[PDB]
Amino acid sequence: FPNTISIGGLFMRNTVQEHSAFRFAVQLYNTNQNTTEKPFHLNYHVDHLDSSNSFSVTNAFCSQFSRGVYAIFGFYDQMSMNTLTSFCGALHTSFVTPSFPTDADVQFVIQMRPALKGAILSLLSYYKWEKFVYLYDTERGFSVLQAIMEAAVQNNWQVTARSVGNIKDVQEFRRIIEEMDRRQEKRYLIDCEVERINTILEQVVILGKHSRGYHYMLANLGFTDILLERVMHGGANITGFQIVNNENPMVQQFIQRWVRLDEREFPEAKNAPLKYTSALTHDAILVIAEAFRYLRRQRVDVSGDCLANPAVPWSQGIDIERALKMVQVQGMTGNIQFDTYGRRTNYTIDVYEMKVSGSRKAGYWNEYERFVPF
Amino acid sequence: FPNTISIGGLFMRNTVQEHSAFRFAVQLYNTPFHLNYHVDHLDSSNSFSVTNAFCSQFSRGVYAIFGFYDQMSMNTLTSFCGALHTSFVTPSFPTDADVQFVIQMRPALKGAILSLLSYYKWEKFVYLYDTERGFSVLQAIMEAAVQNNWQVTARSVGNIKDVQEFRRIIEEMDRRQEKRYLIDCEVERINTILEQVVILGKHSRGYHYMLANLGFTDILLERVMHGGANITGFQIVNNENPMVQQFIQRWVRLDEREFPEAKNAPLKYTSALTHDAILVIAEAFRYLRRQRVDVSAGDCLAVPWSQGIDIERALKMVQVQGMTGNIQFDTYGRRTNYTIDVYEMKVSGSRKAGYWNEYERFVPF
Ligand SMILES: *[C@@H]1O[C@H](CO)[C@@H](O)[C@H](O)[C@H]1NC(C)=O
Ligand SMILES: *[C@@H]1O[C@H](CO)[C@@H](O)[C@H](O)[C@H]1NC(C)=O
Ligand SMILES: *[C@@H]1O[C@H](CO)[C@@H](O)[C@H](O)[C@H]1NC(C)=O
Repeated sequence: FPNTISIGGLFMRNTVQEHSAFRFAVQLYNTNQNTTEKPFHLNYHVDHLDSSNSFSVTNAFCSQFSRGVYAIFGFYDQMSMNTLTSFCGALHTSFVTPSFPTDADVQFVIQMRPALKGAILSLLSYYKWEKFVYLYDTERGFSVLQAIMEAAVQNNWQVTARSVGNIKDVQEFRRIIEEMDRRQEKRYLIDCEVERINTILEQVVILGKHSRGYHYMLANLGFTDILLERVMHGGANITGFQIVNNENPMVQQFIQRWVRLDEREFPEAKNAPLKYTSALTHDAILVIAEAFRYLRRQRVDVSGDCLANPAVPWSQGIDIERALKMVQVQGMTGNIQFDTYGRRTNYTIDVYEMKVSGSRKAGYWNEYERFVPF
Repeated sequence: FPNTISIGGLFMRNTVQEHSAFRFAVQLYNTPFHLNYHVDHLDSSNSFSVTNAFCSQFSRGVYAIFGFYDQMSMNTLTSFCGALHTSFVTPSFPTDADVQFVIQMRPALKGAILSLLSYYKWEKFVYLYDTERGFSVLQAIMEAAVQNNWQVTARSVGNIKDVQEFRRIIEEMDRRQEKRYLIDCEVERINTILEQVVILGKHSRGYHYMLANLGFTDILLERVMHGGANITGFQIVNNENPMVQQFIQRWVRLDEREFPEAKNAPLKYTSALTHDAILVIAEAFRYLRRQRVDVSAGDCLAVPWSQGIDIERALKMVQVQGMTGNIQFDTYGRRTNYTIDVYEMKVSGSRKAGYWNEYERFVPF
């Protein structure tokens, strides 16, 4: 078994804090000092990529693959996801990612980020929403959208659904709200990127009269980076979701070390709160470390060109993929386990409610117990 | 400008007749550039064989790919075309979301369905659906039910695997006094439902079935029609169109060994769209030649990229009259300015009850 295990890191725009977390988590692994916990050294090579440019993506990918990385940690968005996941699959290279989990059932992709679909439906059922607005963009896939629409027609809900991902003129957000008023809409499910939730909540405020008696369910694990203070001061109900428990001892010990870090070597550590994707980035290193300690323990002998059409041995990379998907470890995002398609399984999503009465953790959700209120 | 234009053909399960229509439409065009193609068959049950199919076609160096997707292979196939700038031309269901580099031969059906629910003043009905043609119709029904305060009882039936279970759903709907059905399912599944409607008895007279599927001519609705039920269907092929008759006349005369499904089954509308795709392709490449764009190979992961923009634009710019009527596309590759014919079959008889287009909406005769 090699002394050093090298991995790739594919980063994009606006993954600066995650890149620092990736660097800090790898460092933490390397320091120590425990023979059993650190039986090899973890190296990496990092490329930045412009997802808007396909050659930029395949280029970054081939660079890594052709250095002989044992795995690639990385990000994708809607433009690059298919290229990136399809090539990892064709080349049998394990891709570990905090990005939105793929709609398709795919191989060689370890998805650090848990599905939100189950938790949202359980909560809609809990609140008994049978009439509501659903504002959505498509940056995290079509899985929530399709489940909502099917639930709506099957359950006789009245869902007014509006796509808002292509909106650039913030005025348009205003008009849509006014249009929702004509249907006496008080309840909004917002399935959008954080940045876009922020823009919508700013318009609700600028517009006025859309806080008291309103309820906004924010379908995004990035709950902590959402700016909702002004909406909350107006009387609104807000529901959100998180997978990082600030009371968790592991989250705590990570945070204490993390906020001391220098802003030049680790940008975004001191000037912004820890994004949940930075926690998922940390936990990815735990998963990788654990997978590879396992392979080492089994005396596995870990074994081309960046080309699709020419072949690829069937059993290649299978050993690593399995080792990654069989891990059960406790991280900053709780219990971490994967199913055969690399999806988080047996995970917990914490549910938060903000009301004029105050702000609190209102329960938790898991696949077996569904929503448990507290 | 090359004399020979090469295209790929990506064929699936249950596209035999379309494959024969493809080969024949190309032959007709060839018998001034010449059309070559290479076929790959595809299994969509893996996100893997899909990537493999597209990559093989891509490495041959084709100028466009004619082919099919299903709900499973759709995102991966169309995404590859968009990323590698290779135009995909297809009779498959039009994509729910706006995509680039996908020319969709098949027009949206939702406008026509809504226009007709209004014409009939349906306010309470059953909505049976599978998701094999996307969510576009389902979403438009959801929206319209809210907008007009409809009382829609909706059941998903795509996953039903025992035909007996369809009788059970129909009975439940009887307890709700349902007489009006909107069926948004594959043709095969529609045939199964109508067979269960018949077997059940007493569900013809008094009932009205609106069949949301452009494969109207493949629906077996004779027994149901003899019982007194109302049926409404939709088509995009006019069998009285000279061009359709001329194609058919030569097509039924092909030997069954080389052209399977021409003699033992009526032309599917998807086979007509397949013929129309060759029309669109031939016209697009006449444009590019006229523009003096030169179109004269590597691996998926390695200029024919730079030309893709122009090919895609030529395709989407064409206007041609085909077996499916006027053919034009918008910036997202969706049919535009198309006509849908509406057929109703009553106890009084069967007839084209009018046509629907985006501007006039439904125009009864
Ligand atoms: C907001 O929460 C309150 C407190 O439970 C609830 O009773 C009310 O119905 C909610 N508002 C809306 C619009 O649902
Ligand atoms: C899920 O995780 C819990 C807590 O980590 C663990 O004890 C249990 O083994 C897991 N359950 C299943 C069903 O895998
Ligand atoms: C069927 O057809 C006639 C129109 O000729 C119509 O009035 C009747 O209401 C329709 N039947 C049903 C069940 O809706």
